[PDB]
Amino acid sequence: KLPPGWEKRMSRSSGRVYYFNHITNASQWERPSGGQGEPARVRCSHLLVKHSQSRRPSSWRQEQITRTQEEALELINGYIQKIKSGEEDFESLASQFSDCSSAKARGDLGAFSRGQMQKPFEDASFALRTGEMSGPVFTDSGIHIILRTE
Repeated sequence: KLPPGWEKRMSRSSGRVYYFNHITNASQWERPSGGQGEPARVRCSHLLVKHSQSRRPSSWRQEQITRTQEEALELINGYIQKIKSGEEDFESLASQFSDCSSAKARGDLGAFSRGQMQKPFEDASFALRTGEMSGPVFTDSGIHIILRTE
């Protein structure tokens, strides 16, 4: 019925229905749809929040990342909320706050194929449709939000 990764769910806090993608971790109120497989290549932008357990706990933003994984997740969740509200833009936030050097390109990683990025990042990227944003994506590098642009 629904596209790859998507399932209908209900919140435990409130008895309210939503849709959740267990590959991208995206959540949304809208039904995600009203032999195709996945694309062979995608182009994505991303915002990385590193933490003390990142493979390399440093970035252009601070030579020493000291925040906990839980604190990085709180930041990621806050950025997602600001983007969904319309108060901030994805690329703008990536340029200012991403811990990946890709911030210099406003978060653009360019086009890539499978086998080239860290596995959870790749899985989420190839499960997004064009224009869609992931939820928090956990990798050895830290926690990402991903926006598929092509």
